[PDB]
Amino acid sequence: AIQGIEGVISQLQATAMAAGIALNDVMADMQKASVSMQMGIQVRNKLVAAYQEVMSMQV
Amino acid sequence: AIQGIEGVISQLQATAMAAVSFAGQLHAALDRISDRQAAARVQAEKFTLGEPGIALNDVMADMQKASVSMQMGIQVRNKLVAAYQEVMSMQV
Amino acid sequence: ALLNIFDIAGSALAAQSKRLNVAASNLANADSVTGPDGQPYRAKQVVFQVDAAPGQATGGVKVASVIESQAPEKLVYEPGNPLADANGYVKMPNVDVVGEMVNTMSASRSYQANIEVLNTVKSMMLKTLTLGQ
Amino acid sequence: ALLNIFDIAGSALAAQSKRLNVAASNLANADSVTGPDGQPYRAKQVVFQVDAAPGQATGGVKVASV
Amino acid sequence: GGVPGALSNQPAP
Amino acid sequence: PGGVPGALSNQPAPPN
Amino acid sequence: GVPGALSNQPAPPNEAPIATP
Amino acid sequence: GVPGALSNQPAPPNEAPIAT
Amino acid sequence: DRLDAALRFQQEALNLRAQRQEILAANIANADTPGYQARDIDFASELKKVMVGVALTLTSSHHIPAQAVVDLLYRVPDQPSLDGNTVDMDRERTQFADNSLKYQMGLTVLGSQLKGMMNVLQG
Amino acid sequence: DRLDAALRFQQEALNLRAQRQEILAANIANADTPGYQARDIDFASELKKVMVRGREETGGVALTLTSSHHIPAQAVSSPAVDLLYRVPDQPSLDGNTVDMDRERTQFADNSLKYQMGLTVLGSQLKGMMNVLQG
Repeated sequence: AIQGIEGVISQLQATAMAAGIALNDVMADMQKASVSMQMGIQVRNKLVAAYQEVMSMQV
Repeated sequence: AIQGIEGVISQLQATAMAAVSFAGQLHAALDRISDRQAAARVQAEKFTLGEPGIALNDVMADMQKASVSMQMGIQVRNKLVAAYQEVMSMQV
Repeated sequence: ALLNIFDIAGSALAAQSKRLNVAASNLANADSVTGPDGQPYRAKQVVFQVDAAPGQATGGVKVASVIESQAPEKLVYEPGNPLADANGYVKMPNVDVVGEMVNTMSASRSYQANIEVLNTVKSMMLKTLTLGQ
Repeated sequence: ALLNIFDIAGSALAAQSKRLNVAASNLANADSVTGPDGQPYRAKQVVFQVDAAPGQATGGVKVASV
Repeated sequence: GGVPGALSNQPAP
Repeated sequence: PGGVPGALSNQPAPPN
Repeated sequence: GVPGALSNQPAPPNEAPIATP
Repeated sequence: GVPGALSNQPAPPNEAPIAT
Repeated sequence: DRLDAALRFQQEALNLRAQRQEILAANIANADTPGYQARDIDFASELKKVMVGVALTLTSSHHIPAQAVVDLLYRVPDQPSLDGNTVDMDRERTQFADNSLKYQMGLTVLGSQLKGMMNVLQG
Repeated sequence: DRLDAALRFQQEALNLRAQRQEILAANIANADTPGYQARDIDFASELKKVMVRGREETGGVALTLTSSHHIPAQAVSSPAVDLLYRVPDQPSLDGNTVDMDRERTQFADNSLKYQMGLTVLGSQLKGMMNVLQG
């Protein structure tokens, strides 16, 4: 993109300043997605529990 | 329906003016697996029939492939159900 | 990419079955004198090629064509048989019986090896399907 | 019906059995003077043809006639 | 193709 | 280039 | 027709006379 | 080369002539 | 039942193979009987016929339910024997071995179908 | 990213095991073909190569399918692995170097190593579901 090339030159300025599919793949990505979804569910559950504990307060 | 064809022409007019999904993918996978299994079964029945040209090697290999595909479908269903149960267990 | 082993070993099984069939056909007609056209039976043999389309590294095996074996026709002096030559030289097939028996044994052994390959591959596919569970 | 190898080898067995039967019948009638009608016994021969069911590819052995 | 396999049903139908 | 498997290609062939 | 086929008719009896009748 | 090892160059076509 | 319709073909093929196996073994056993004709069945036609009934009605408990209760083709003789026996050893030995092989194949296919239907359910 | 990177070594080793077994099965299939040099790959060097630079294919191009009625078709495709020749043991008149003892030993060894890779990857994935599960 024109804006994409703008971003590339921006990252170059930043550097300046700083100075078919098989079962093997199907199953592995399937498991990885299951793991990531479980992680997201657990993190959200922790956040929701913390929020409800905060809001169940008594001021 | 007459009103149904009216709706079809209306959607065609909509396309004129203006100028696949997960369930669809699962349906496609189920159809593919069932079609493979039916093809293997039909070839096996043809061999059992005595019709010429059908080799036992191909029958047995196709049955093997159909079994593997069925097992793949079973595993996908198992996981999918597990993920759905995990999502529905989330406390809101 | 363990699924391609199915195609490779199935092609190998089919090719070895064809080779065994051709060898048995040659052996069963070692004593023949006549064909359907009156021609003497000519010993036939399959041709094995790598079943690889242009650009494919390694594949299974495929039977290109069936060719008449190159060997002198066995001449028999029987100028009393209704089928004969100008000088009574009956032409009999050039089948080498020892070669055909060894070919049959070799085809059977290669066939069984390919069956073992297919069996262990299917076992591995099932175990892969039981990856995380 | 039969598998191709079964048919080929069984046809070979039957053809060899027919040839052996012809040889045995000839060896039995080596000294026969007359038949049942008054004509001499004539030595029989068996002719092997290739039963090429497909076009020129393979086939077992058949016996057209004695 | 031209040659049927050994494990195939009799070509003769 | 493959060739005939077994007996034919494992017996000493003619020179030419 | 071919030896070893299937037919719905029993084969005729196998008689072998010694003299011409 | 050691038999059973791996080499990047193919083996030459072998022949068994009857008369030299 | 839908379960019967899926397994009908293989069960009928297996039963027909067993019946033809019995017929071939009867041909082998009666090889020496003078005047015995070698009989056989055409597997494909009989399989069509079996693949292609009315249980009597039971009004009460005492009423008794309805009580339940192939065509053989002669083999074409190859060699003429003197005792009238048309059984040929080689032909029927090959047919016997082939029928045994096909019975094993039918058992394998039926077992595979049942095992697939089972692993669909196990969980 | 982190989970993808942590499970990438064993996944790539298992894929390379699959490709090596495909090659060995091809060698076993062509064991009686006259004039076939046995092929095999150096597992360690190719594994490190796939590790540093991602997996690539010779061609693997295919007809594009913009519409829902276009007929799908793909041309030949194969990995970017170096297919090396195995040194023959003893000569043969037909001219193939597929020695069956070597083929079956490598087949069994690759089989066990693929099962080992499956075991390690499954253990790691359970070792992670154990943490996440609650």
